Amino acid sequence: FELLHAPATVCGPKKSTNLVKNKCVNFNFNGLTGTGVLTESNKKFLPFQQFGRDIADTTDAVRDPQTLEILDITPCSFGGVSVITPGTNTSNQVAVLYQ
Amino acid sequence: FELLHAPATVCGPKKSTNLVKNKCVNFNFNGLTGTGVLTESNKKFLPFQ
Amino acid sequence: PSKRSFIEDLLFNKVAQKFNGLTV
Amino acid sequence: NTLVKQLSSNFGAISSVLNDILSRLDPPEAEVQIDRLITGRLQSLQTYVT
Amino acid sequence: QCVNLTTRTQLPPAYTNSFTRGVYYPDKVFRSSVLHSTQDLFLPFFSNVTWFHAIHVTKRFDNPVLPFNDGVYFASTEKSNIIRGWIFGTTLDSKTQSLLIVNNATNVVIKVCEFQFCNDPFLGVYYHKNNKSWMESEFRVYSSANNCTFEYVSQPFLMDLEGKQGNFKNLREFVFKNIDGYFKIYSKHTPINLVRDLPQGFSALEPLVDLPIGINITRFQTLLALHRSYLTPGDSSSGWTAGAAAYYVGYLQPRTFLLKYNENGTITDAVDCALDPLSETKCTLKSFTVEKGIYQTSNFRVQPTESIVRFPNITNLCPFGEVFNATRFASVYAWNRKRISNCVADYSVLYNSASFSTFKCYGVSPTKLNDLCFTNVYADSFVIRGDEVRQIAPGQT
Repeated sequence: FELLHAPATVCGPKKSTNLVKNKCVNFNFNGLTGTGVLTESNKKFLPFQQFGRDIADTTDAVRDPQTLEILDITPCSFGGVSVITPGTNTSNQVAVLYQ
Repeated sequence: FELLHAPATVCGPKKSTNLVKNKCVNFNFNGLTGTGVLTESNKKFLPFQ
Repeated sequence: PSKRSFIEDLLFNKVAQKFNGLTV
Repeated sequence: NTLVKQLSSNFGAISSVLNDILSRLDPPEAEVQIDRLITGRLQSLQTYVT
Repeated sequence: QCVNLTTRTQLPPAYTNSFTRGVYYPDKVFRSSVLHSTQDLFLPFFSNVTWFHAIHVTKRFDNPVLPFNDGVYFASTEKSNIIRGWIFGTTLDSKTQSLLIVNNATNVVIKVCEFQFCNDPFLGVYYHKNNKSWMESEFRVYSSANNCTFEYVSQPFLMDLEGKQGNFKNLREFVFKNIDGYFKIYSKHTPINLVRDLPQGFSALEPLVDLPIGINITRFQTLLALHRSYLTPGDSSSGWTAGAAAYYVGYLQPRTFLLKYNENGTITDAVDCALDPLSETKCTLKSFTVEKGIYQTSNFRVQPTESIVRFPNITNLCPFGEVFNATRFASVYAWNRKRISNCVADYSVLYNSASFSTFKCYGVSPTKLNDLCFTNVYADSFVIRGDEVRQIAPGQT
């Protein structure tokens, strides 16, 4: 058997759940997993296609095998943690800065 | 003679040697293989280390 | 709108990645 | 764009996404492929910083 | 089961706060005038632990069986020698090797046998009038012991066992851990002088003795003592005094503290590394005095919560009658290829039909077949000789 070469039609003993949006939860479409926020996308695909890449050769949007809609994938891993302190001699207070 | 999962505490006495100083020879203390000079020292460490 | 001259404004017109670890 | 092309490569394996290799190979057996991906990316980081 | 006490007024425990305690030596390396940071299970500062009391002067005597996790910090504010010993084990029913570390008034006997503990083990002494000796009278700890694995007898001594009520005197701090079976013991005694709560400052836990015991400690229980004077009748109804001591039960968590080494080689200060934004900078830069500027720490990540799976409507089962264990398959040269699709497949329903002697999956883990989605399943069945099965492999000839 092959892996990630054709739309799902066999699979196994795995029941399907519901669809949640605006959340950075895990997803699985035709065996391909990942992590990202499922939002709306104005771009449309093709009837004889399924997956979709981009300039960075990454999975940005995958067609749902039930609703047949377009949902863009946006990972929430975007940001940093910083802290600015005036020194331990002046005062013992800091300020958390978000990147 | 049995060997189970319990920590074995019955081994064998290890044969000890002498003590040579002022020479760049090899030593082995507590499984630490090293080669150096065992010169005297005046500072002390900790009794549990 | 900006505090620049006409020469500085003329040369100004001529002159997804962070998800992979390429922050700017 | 050079570092972007390196992430999609296999570096002697069969896939590039870490969530795809672990889903098909167990960690006790996939250790021969994850080490090649980490080492194959450290060469691009040392070349980019140079 | 046994003979316990009657008319017991149980009170709900209260919550307290730590004051930078539970800092021991992570390794046995002597360091001086040099900072070192390692990863080890310590006690988080400014944490919330359960505070137990034993006030009587009322009618309170609580000693539950709390589970023993990875490292348990025990701090008791003993003022008149109330807490005697401790017990360790899993079920405590004369079935497994339990750890018995009791500190009696005679010898510190530590035995690892199969004792039969009651529902509430304790120690009972009787204080006479003509003599001032705190001899042991009622001994209600265990019933009997059969098989043992470790024995230890301490030196003969005479325990003081005071009975002054008011302020605290000594402060015993023990760190009970169990790393790979090795039961580490860290004892540290320090005299205090206050009413209650917990003193501030910083202490150093010194090791005592390591006992390599191959058991599995799951739960523990702290034992107490009862002081019976000559005015009490001596029965188990109301003639008992548990004192007014207290003990703290804290669990160690895997943290990271910055140990400080002075010219003597002892730990005198601890700096956090993953708690406060100010303490994190001092541990990252390895400097107690941070200059006025901007610095960076770790990154920002959001862990997921749910996991949804979207698969097409496949409400069919693959027939395993003609594919596996049929009536007659093909040969090795004229093998037949069968297409299996549009049906749910599974290998966990194949062990009941026929016991497979060789189930090896090449290029994929056998335990990950029920976590992916099969694509184009081709059935290649052929019957060969047992001496030719080893040649069938992706790489042999």
